[PDB]
Amino acid sequence: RGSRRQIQRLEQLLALYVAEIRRLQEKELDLSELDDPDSAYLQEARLKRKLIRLFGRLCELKDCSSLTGRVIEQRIPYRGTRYPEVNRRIERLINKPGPDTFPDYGDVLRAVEKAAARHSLGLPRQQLQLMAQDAFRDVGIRLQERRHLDLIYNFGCHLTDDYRPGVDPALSDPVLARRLRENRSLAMSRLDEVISKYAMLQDKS
Amino acid sequence: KVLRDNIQGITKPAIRRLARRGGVKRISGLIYEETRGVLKVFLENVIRDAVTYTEHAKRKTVTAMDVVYALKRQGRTLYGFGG
Amino acid sequence: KPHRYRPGTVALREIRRYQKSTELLIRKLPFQRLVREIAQDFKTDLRFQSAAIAALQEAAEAFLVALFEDTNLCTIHAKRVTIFPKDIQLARRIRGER
Repeated sequence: RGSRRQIQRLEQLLALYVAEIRRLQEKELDLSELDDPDSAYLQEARLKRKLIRLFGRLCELKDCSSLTGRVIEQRIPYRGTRYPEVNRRIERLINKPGPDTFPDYGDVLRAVEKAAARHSLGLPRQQLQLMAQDAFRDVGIRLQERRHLDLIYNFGCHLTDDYRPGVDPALSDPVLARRLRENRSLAMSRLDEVISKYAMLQDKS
Repeated sequence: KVLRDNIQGITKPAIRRLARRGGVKRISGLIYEETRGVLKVFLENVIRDAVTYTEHAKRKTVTAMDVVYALKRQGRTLYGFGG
Repeated sequence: KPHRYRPGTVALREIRRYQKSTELLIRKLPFQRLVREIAQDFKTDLRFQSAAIAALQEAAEAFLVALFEDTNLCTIHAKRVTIFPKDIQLARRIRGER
């Protein structure tokens, strides 16, 4: 157990960092400020890093883990094949900690072949390939879902915490809604256009 | 024949890392330029809507709330947020 | 299970958001400058809440990553290949938006 007095001091400091982050979040940056390495956005980012380091040290002091309760922390189970060796290996593959855990098909197939060879399951190559494709598909869905949820449950700040979609001004203002509709048609075209641009470039090369 | 484009902007390492975060281990040369382009277009789309909201409020400052309202109109990325 | 630290002075939800902001892959100065590059074309007098730049970066990185996830998911080959623009486009037409 950590020193009570020191925990208290560090927690007061933590609250102070939070107050300053909220202050910086509400700063209005003009165009020249957006060109500035010392802008409030960068000040705020650095303060967030400072804060996360202090949180880590407080976790040291209370002998707790570093877990914050993120959605991406929650384990995704996979029972998908008829061979539990393969299933375990796939659960392993998809449950690595961190924002970067997203296997490609090769990773999945390697896990399948590895569990096969390791446990001498005698599975031939096309059965292996089919198992890997089915598995990859399954885990793809689950990983994308976990990230989406991690995003939408963790988004924004106190300024957006009262957002609800029924309050969209556009719902009560047909002129505004019309302009937004026009914008949306433009947005979709622009995105298609940039995608096509780089495809065309790939071809012409 | 081969040539290096100049860039003041998003460097290759971050792009390779976003790709990797998507599960894509290896990307072509054109993917860097494409990623910069697509990023610019997405940001334009969002900001166009956000500024429509800002002007409707008669402000000069784009708020986070303007950005949320705009983002919800960009499709799947923020879908479900706030309810 | 693990042991979870829950600070008295700050909610965990806040902490989660700060952590996520440290997970962003695009250098933040180049990002804010890209926003400035775009905003310049709209109005000379525009300003942004810092929090609005944060929302923009978080959403934009998620948008790009999802483009790659879709591409990855549509790419099935025995030998790993290099991902090209046509792959992005085809994946988008298959599982992507509009």
